[PDB]
Amino acid sequence: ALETVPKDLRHLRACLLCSLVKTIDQFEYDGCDNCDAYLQMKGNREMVYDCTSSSFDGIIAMMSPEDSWVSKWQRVSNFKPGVYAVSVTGRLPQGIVRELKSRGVAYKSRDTAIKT
Amino acid sequence: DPNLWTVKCKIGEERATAISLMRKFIAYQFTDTPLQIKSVVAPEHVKGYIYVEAYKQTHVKQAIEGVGNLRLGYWNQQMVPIKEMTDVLKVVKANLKPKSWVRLKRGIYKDDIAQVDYVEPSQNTISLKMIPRIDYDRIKA
Ligand SMILES: [Zn+2]
Repeated sequence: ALETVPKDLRHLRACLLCSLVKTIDQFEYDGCDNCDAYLQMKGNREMVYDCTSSSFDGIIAMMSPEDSWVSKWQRVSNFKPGVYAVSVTGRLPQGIVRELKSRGVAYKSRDTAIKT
Repeated sequence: DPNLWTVKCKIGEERATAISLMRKFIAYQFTDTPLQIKSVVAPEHVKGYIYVEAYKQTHVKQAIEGVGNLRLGYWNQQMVPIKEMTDVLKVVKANLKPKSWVRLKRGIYKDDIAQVDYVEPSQNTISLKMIPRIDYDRIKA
C-alpha cells in the first residue's frame, strides 16, 4: 500500500521484531503494521524511540513473502509486504520483552549480521 | 527457487532507485502489465550497482522499461551462481552504539580515534570524547 512505503529518505527508523523500515512521520501516525496490538505503537513518540532503533543497514523490497527464498531465510513470510531490512542492531529492554512471551509472541534476534 | 539477477546502476543512487521501483510496483500492480519481480537487494557497503530477484531474464528486462536511471544496465543481464545467494545479505561489523570508539574526518582531530559518550535522540548531534591538542595559545599570534 501507499501508507507503508517511505515518504522521505531522511529520518528513517526500523523495528526490531519484523524489521519494518519506514519514515518517522509514518511511525508516529501509523506505526508498526505487522505488530500493533502486541506492541501499542500508534499514538505516541516515546515508545517509537524505546523499541525502534536507527542502528540498521540494508534494504530489501519485499513484495511476495509467500514465494521468496529471502523471506524464508529472514523468517518474514507471515508478514505484510513492505520495505524491510537484513540487519537491525539492538535489543529491547527487560520491561517489554517479558510480556511478549506471556501473550504468545516469540522474541527473536533479527540481527543476522556477524560480529568481527 | 527463484533466481537473483544483477543490473548496473549509477554510483551514489541506490536508495532512490529502490524507492522509485517500489513506487512503480505499487502504482502498476492492479493493471494489465504487472511486475513479476520478487525483491531487490541494495547493500550499503556496495555502491555502483543493485540486485534483483526473478526467475527469467525477460521478467526484469521488461520490468525496468521506461526508467531513466537503469538505462545504462539494460543491454546486459548477468547471472550469478546459486552459491552467491547468501553472501550478499552478510554484513561485517547501523554502527551506532554508545560507549564505542569512532574516528573523525573533518575538524582538526583528523585520523584520530575517539570514544562516544551520549547520543541525542534528535539524530542531529552526538557527543564525543577526545584529548585536546591545542597549544593553549602560546605559539600562535
Ligand atoms: Zn516489527
